[PDB]
Amino acid sequence: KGEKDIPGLTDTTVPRRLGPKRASRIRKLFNLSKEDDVRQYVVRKPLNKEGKKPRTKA
RNA sequence: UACCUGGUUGAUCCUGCCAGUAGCAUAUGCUUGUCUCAAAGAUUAAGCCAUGCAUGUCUAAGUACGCACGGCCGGUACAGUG
Repeated sequence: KGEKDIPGLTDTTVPRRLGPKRASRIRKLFNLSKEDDVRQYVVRKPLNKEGKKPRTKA
């Protein structure tokens, strides 16, 4: 990147969906030791659609 | 059912072939009411091919973060069907 902002590209940011799934890749992104529960730090997709209940998928 | 019969001469006896006769298989003609099985683009061109179909596959048990549905309970790693 230079110094300006191109309006079609740079100013937005994407939610990079689908976090890590293998239990070693969780600890590489969150820096857990052995005694930390990996399932404490799992990413949950904030799922939402009209006409339906708010659901959360992991 | 281990079979013969007409044809050479004025007449005869033979050699001998032609012709008939009976199946069986391919075609074909004329005809064809019922009923049971049944072959069927081999022969000529292993010639040429429109179109469509003829090879796919998930259990409890390889991989599910598709809400595509719905379901507890909403900090519940993953309910489930898929």
